[PDB]
Amino acid sequence: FNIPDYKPQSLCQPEITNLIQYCKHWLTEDHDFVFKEVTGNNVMSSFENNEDVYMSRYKESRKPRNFLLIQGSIQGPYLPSTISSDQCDTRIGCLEVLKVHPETPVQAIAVDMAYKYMELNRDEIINYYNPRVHFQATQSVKEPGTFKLGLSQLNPMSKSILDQVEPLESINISSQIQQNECSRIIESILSNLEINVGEVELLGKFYENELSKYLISILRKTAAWHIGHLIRDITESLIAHAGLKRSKYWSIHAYDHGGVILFILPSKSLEVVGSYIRYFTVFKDGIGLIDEENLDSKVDIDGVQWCFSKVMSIDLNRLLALNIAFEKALLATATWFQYYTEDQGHFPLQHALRSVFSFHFLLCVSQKMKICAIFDNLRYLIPAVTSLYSGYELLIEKFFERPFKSALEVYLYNIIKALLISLAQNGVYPSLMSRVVYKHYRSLISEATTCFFLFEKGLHGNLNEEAKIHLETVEWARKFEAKERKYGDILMREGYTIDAIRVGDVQVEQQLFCQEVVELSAEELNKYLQAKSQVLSSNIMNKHWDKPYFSQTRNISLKGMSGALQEDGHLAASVTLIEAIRFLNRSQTNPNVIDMYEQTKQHKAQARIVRKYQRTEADRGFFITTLPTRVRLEIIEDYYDAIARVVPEEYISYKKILNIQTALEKALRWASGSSEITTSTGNVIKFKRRLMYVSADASPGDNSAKFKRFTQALYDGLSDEKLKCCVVDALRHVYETEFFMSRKLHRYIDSMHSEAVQDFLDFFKGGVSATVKGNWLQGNLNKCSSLFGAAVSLLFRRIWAELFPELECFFEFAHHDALFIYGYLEPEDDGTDWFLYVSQQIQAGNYHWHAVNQEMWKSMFNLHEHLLLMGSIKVSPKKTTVSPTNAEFLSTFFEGAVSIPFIKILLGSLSDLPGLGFFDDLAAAQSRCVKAMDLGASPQLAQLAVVICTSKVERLYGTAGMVNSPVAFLKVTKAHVPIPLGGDGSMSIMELATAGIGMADKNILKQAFYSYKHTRRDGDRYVLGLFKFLMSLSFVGKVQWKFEFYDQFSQSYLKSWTNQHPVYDYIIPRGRDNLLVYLVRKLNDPSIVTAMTMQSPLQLRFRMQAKQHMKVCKLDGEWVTFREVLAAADSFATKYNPLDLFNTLVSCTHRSKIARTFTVPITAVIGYKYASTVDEISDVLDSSFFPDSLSADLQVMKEGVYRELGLDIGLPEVLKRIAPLLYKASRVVIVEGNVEGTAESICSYWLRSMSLVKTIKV
RNA sequence: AGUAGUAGACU
Repeated sequence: FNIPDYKPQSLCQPEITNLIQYCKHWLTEDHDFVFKEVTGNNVMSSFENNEDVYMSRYKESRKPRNFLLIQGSIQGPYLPSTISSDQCDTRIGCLEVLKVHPETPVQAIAVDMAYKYMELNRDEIINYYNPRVHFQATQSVKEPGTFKLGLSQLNPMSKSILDQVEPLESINISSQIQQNECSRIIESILSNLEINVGEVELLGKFYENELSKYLISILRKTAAWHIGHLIRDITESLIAHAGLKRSKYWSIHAYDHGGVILFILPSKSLEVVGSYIRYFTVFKDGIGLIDEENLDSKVDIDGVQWCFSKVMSIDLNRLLALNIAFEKALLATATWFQYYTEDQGHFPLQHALRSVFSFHFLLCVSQKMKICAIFDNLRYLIPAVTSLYSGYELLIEKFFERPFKSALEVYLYNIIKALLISLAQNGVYPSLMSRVVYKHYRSLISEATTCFFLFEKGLHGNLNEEAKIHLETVEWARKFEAKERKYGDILMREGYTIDAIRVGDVQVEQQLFCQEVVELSAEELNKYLQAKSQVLSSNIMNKHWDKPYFSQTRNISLKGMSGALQEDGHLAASVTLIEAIRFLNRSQTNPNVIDMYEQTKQHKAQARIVRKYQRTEADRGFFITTLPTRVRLEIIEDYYDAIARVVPEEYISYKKILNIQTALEKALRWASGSSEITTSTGNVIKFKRRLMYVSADASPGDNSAKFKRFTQALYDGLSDEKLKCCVVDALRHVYETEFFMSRKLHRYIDSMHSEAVQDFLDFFKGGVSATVKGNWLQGNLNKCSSLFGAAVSLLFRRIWAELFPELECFFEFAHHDALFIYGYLEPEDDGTDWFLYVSQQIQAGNYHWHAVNQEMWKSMFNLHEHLLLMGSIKVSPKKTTVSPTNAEFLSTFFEGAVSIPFIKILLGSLSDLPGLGFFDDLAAAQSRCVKAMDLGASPQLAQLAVVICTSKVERLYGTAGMVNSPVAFLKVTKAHVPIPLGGDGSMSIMELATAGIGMADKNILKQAFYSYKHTRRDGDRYVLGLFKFLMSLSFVGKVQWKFEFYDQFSQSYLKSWTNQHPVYDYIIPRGRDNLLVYLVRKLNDPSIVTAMTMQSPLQLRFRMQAKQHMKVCKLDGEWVTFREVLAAADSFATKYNPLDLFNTLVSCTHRSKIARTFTVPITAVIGYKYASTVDEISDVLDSSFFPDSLSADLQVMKEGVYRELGLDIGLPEVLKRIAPLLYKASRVVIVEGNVEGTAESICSYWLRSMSLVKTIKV
């Protein structure tokens, strides 16, 4: 293992005095501070000046458009729908619709569908409402739930419905008339979802009786609650109809005693990409979600009025969004509840609480892109007007770069404008959705964060957001080429000098860097690295540059990689693992990272861009690169990671909130003392110490060639420079980058060149690829960039110390985002002796004391920003704030304090589950709620989320009396059923937060076993029989539910190899051939290829419609149902009769807040036992740090197992089973200010926080 | 007609 000798980077040993002289000249100049001061008049004026020049940008519209995705009403307290009530209500409703005289085509097709339903035969009405086992296809009813109407039986208007498959219009928001109208409409809706319709572990539950009273017992009565339970029914019917074989037919369902009818039209199925399900409703006008201007019509039928809504078309995303809408609104309102009680100190009153619930529900039902964009902008507008200086001018200017199509948008504009003006005018903090003033700032921003998270990800239009991601890369590449044809290639790759600045031919733009600044920044970082030479030499060795490639985890993953160039002109799209198996089938060795770089470097760095599907209003990047690109980036990030481990001010490679708040605490500690100065004559001038947080924010405009001169000048504590020159040669190869436009866009552009399309097509010069230079490629160089930023800030600190040595200032930072702290110095007294000192310095040559007389922190920021710009870093003038109190870093609101939003974690427990069974999804959903308990959510919220997500799962599978309700079959009570047999979850939060998830199963088994060992009773034998049936087919079994190189090894070969080499169940092979076999065994695993062939995560959650009755459980080599698995379970458990196998498996036994850590190699030891032949032992030795303490530590572990359990691993059956026990042995916890990192002081905090208003001692 | 958009789409 030798590194070849690459060419080093030429250097030019700079002088700090030259750049100090430049900075002195730069400070005696005219520089205006880029952030404006925040005044109420300036904010009102910005709203006026944007509002007046507004309507000339768009065309005025005549009516506000649609925003409700479904309309409906309720006669009273809703009762959910069974199959019998569906049939009777459908007959009632189609009798009522046949009395209509049709006019508008919706009425025509509703009358036709109802007529054909009332022609249905006596024996088809049976097969309409029939389970899909006894079902049998008849004349008009081919699927259960559908019928078959035909287009020869249709009124001429109905075929018009079937066949109906420059500036934008916008409501004038500058007009008080239209603002009053849209506000009146939305207040009518929101006022209508609040009417009191009327109602239809023991410690935690007694307190939860107090939360359930003050929350659920008030919100259980409202109209919004029952309408949410109704939308759930309508969406269950739509999801049923959206399958493949069903969607090609018609349907009619009815709800609420025949008060709401749902007509579903034939449509293309939702299993395929880009399809819709069209439908409409017919309903009695009354209490509901009604928007009367987007109803199709209203008729009068024997006195009562009926609303016919429009024909809606919905995608698969918004359908699941509306299916979970009740749960989302309820979870977000309970979140609001906790924040309010924490803030004010008691429970909210029922009037504001009901209005909050209704607002959340309306947002959950709209689900439009244009409202998501509004809340996206609002979370930036809120800190920009409560800060001292900020860029609110440009933010409010971007708030107006949209049309306001519907009426909910104009209503949102009004309430947002009022909130922003009232925030700038003024602690005191007005809420947005109620009439509540807050105390702390965190409550108000948390409210807007909660409203932003109610919107699903990916609401953007596909072919219009897929073109908007290529645009940024193309236009920054145009900028770079402009600079290259103006300055020449050498100044682009090498940088300018300070003499070029002051001659005046180069200016400090953004895609250009300074030679002196880069090298002197490296020199400051070097002065921090020269100290810890030992640890720095020992980190560069522990990255292992001679461990072979492909034998790391990351190089054999599931992450997507480009492949070889096709025929159409694009790249392939394989997976990391496929290209790992593809290289090894001609490599002939398993080479290491330097020898793969030496192997694959004549190829250029291809890349491709693929949407991240975020919720923010402009969707971002994510690149997919080839293998040679991934090699070079591996080399560079490994080097820079080893170096950046020992630098405290770099926060990428580095449990972030702990270190952040240590930095804040240090900085607040500096401003306790009081600096002062003695003058020439001996005047003693006293000063104060202030702080000024600059929450910075920002990167495609950034030359990647500054890193070469930064890398070559870094001290690393090595005996030579053969690795450094290889890192430089790797960086010299990521300069240029071929960029490929995706197939979707290339097709789309050909399905139609205006003006903005034609220049974009001229960039690619009539191909699919074009070269970019000096590109960052999203996060593929993050450790580099954050170390470079921290270096430049250190350079600034020393330069400020050497311009004003008299003044004992301060400085600190944090480069994830970024948070700079400036410890400036206030003259304290009112007397002019400070101004006289500034005079006495300003005549005596020191002209640069001109920028320090007044304000002064502005000059710290100006010089810091200029040095950062000389290193190509541009601080954003739009989303930066400046205030002497609050701060925001990497999505956490700091105030000195800490506050995580955590609502993302809850709203992810309802949406998106892995789809791997009942047990698997139950565990994932409950693990989300424990994780949200970690981050701020009090025991009762995580309890409510546990209850809700568990109920969602048991209804999504049917194990509740339903299709798979196991208590119909089994002789054990629901308490005693194991989990993976659809049993009761045995669910709590105060146990899952402390123990694990699979403890309760242990309990069930344990109970029977212990009862058995004392009584030999009968149902306990049955519990053991169920557990044995689980083990035949987690610390028990689980029921199983429902690619180029995928069979180079027949399955018997993989089984025989799995027996011959059972050490590899812990350890990745280092040789080639065991690796090729170990990797095909990783393919043929069908959990893995399940995770590859079902990549869009909506499809699997939606195919939980089919996965009910369908043959979806493995049993005896047969896909069967779920009911026959329970049949087989009861059979075996009543025919079972036996202990010590069971014994070896049972014998594993209001203040402000801060952030602590809760805590209750190894795999190489557990491999050392199964080490048998010489190759396997050499693999175990490579896999281990100190490879000769190993045979000691195993013995140390051995008796340790006998220490507290009572087992021997010198029996082979024991050690295969309790390997998870010894994997399992730091979840960060946002806990109050009087908590210590020991787990027994966090567990007391959780118990003390069971009551939100009353005190608890323990 | 719905989703979407100041980039021509889909049912």
